Amino acid sequence: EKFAFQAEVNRMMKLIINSLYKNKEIFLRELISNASDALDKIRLISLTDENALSGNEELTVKIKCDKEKNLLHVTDTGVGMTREELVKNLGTIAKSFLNKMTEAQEDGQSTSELIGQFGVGFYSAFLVADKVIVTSKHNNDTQHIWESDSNEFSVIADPRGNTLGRGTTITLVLKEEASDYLELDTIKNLVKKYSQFINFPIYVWSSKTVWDWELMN
Ligand SMILES: CN(C)c1ncnc2nc[nH]c12
Repeated sequence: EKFAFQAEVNRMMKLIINSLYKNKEIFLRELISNASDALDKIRLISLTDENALSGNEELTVKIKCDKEKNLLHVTDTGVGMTREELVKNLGTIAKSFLNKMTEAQEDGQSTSELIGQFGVGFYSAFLVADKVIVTSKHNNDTQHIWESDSNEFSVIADPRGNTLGRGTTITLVLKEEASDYLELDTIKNLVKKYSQFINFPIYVWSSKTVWDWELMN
């Protein structure tokens, strides 16, 4: 159940952290960017599979804050990940760079748009999270759970059964010095800055006292 990151992924994580060390808020931009790519992925698949959305009819990205439990949730109803995809897509490299990141970093150029361009921004979550939990269900597999603290990662079958229907949930156990992102006004502002150009609706579980979703894009 326990795996070690591929060495190249260990290096990529450090390069992404050092590049976005001064602008940690970018992690939420990438999580949104990733959630869109997953939704964009299942929508293309729906053009060829009439039952690709049977597990879940909505195509949304929903965000929840839990100040009491110190958690931040980013859920998308996209294509999702199988057990094998949780291990390979997150633990190794398998798409399409390291010299370019080093060259831009060594020659002192900016790389924020470079990480979001290749879609490796998932690891920027470790800028604000002590642990990253990924719950995902793919139409061709059962719902699994992926956990990591940047030192290793594990995958287990979700004992709660099929809860998501289809999609992924990125759960971040925010650090002690990242509780600023537990407040609502800061999250809603950050979400709106990065979710305008996403072709899918973005909801945030806010309060007013009753609670409900709030559209941001
Ligand atoms: C992390 N990664 C590459 C992902 N793969 C598939 N669906 C996702 N939804 C959010 N991130 C996702």
